[PDB]
Amino acid sequence: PAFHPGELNVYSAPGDVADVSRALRLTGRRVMLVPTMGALHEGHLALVRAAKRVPGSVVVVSIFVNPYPRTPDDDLAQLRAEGVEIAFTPTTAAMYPDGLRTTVQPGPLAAELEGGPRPTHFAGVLTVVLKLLQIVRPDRVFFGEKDYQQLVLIRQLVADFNLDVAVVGVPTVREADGLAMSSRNRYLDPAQRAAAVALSAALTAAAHAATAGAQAALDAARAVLDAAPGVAVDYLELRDIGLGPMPLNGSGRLLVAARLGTTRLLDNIAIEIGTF
Amino acid sequence: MAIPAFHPGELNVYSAPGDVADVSRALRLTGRRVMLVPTMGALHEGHLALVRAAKRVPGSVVVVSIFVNPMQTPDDDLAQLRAEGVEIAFTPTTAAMYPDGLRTTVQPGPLAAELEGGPRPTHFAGVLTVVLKLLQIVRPDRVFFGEKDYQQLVLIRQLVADFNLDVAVVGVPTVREADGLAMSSRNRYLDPAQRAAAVALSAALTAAAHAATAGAQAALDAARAVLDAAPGVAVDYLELRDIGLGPMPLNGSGRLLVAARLGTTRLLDNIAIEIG
Ligand SMILES: COc1ccc2c(c1)cc(C(=O)NS(=O)(=O)c1ccc(C(F)(F)F)cc1)n2CC(=O)O
Ligand SMILES: COc1ccc2c(c1)cc(C(=O)NS(=O)(=O)c1ccc(C(F)(F)F)cc1)n2CC(=O)O
Ligand SMILES: COc1ccc2c(c1)cc(C(=O)NS(=O)(=O)c1ccc(C(F)(F)F)cc1)n2CC(=O)O
Repeated sequence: PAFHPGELNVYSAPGDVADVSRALRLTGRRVMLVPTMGALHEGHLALVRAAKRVPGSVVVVSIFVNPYPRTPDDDLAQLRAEGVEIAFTPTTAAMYPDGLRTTVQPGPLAAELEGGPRPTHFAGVLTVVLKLLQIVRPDRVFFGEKDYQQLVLIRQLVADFNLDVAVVGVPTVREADGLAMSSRNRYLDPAQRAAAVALSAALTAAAHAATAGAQAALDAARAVLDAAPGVAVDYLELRDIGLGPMPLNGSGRLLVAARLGTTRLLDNIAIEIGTF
Repeated sequence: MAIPAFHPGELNVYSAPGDVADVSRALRLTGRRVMLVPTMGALHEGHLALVRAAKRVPGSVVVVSIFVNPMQTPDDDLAQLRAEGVEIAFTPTTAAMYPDGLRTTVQPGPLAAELEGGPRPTHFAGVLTVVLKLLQIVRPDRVFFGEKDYQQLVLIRQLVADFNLDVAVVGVPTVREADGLAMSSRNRYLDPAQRAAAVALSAALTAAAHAATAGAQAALDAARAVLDAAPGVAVDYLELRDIGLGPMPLNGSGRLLVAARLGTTRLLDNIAIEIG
């Protein structure tokens, strides 16, 4: 396959990107992977920028939706402007020629929180991520921290399968009021958008409240969520940073998921208890 | 950062996954092609054939792993490897392989529920997980298995296809005793009557293969007849399938697989079949 350095090369076939990726690595370049479902926003640009600041790196951004917002004219233009040299955009047929066959079965974390009502959801995420990792074989792969449980499951996948890639979590880029960036924010009417600030407001309230201990942190977050119109909370949980089965100590992660109309929003934050 | 000690032309034993990973990387960067022979130790002639097939690749360095998977002849095994010119034995502990215990695993496609998956329903999940791990630690160019456990071999090829692994899977024809009995650690348990009756499995299969000019029913009936002539041979299945273990086509290449119990020992064998 042709590679044009300092231009955006778009590859469809896993074979093409795999050969280009390996050739590059051989000539000393480090391969950075940013896996996406497209519909790119500023948080993705932050993943790319962090990937680009890795010296001698070549950046690969993949755009692929398993089997939703699909806007690839926008997606590609942004990459060219950030100076990304590789977009990997495979077909479903190329990723899944045999359909669903060999799969990743996540540990029990995958049955908690987001996984509780969606029992195969993380199996599907870990299977596609493993496949992207094997196609591309990057040195480092980048994720936003907003989908924190998913990021922890990925660290599990990488440890548990001895995968030779460094996983980089990048702090969640926010709108000016604190709203975690998300593709799905577009689905909020003006009143829902106004109210949605409560998730991030609740979590920062909790993070400062936590000097007074874990119950006070939780109750602060809960009062903010309850003060907000049309916000229905699925969960609000405080956990170890690995998300269990450890009891929380002095440091943890506070996670929330809520529905505004039909739109589910997630957010999370670091929390120190007895602030520390 | 510093590569662990490796001495070309002799036997280098590592028990730490990170060490073998580092040696193997260092080796392929200097030209060598890395060949992986996974074993559970207690080496026999079947393993020495996997080994000889590996050594014959120009520029090969040979990694034999020795690992008994609880989820699935010592200084002696190592002596055998030395006498074969094997340069790397990988001998990890259970703790090294599973430092976080059992967590993320491989879930096999539906083939794992058939045939051997009938008696042992999660056996292949355990095999595919350890094989994925060994492949990721060693990162070989080629990996060598006997054709004796044929279903296991097909499932591994599904693993490799499905997860986009960049390794070649090499199946090496089954090594057999003088009378045709497929080498197996279990053979030494058979008393003389069982041992004499056991020849029926390979006898049935070769008869079928030669009968196949007369078609599929003729092949199967010949095999059955031969099995029916043996006392104490309790056949769990005798099945003709295509080379991928889906259903046998009209006419073309196939595989005939058999499994049976003699006293307390379970024996398997299989053979290439050509219809017509
Ligand atoms: C650095 O700041 C941010 C903030 C939010 C982010 C991101 C970065 C990245 C995402 C995100 O979800 N991207 S995405 O859905 O295309 C995505 C989804 C799933 C996976 C995974 F793990 F399966 F490969 C990767 C990217 N998201 C959240 C989102 O768009 O909902
Ligand atoms: C906890 O309650 C449930 C309900 C349904 C479940 C399960 C659990 C588990 C499965 C399941 O494992 N399905 S299956 O084909 O293994 C599977 C595995 C992986 C994927 C994925 F997401 F990778 F694509 C889909 C289905 N399934 C789907 C099934 O058994 O067909
Ligand atoms: C070239 O011909 C042969 C003939 C028989 C063989 C072999 C090769 C290899 C074996 C064998 O099982 N080796 S082993 O159990 O130590 C083994 C077990 C499991 C795996 C796997 F796939 F999990 F990686 C590999 C080797 N066996 C059968 C046995 O020893 O029971």
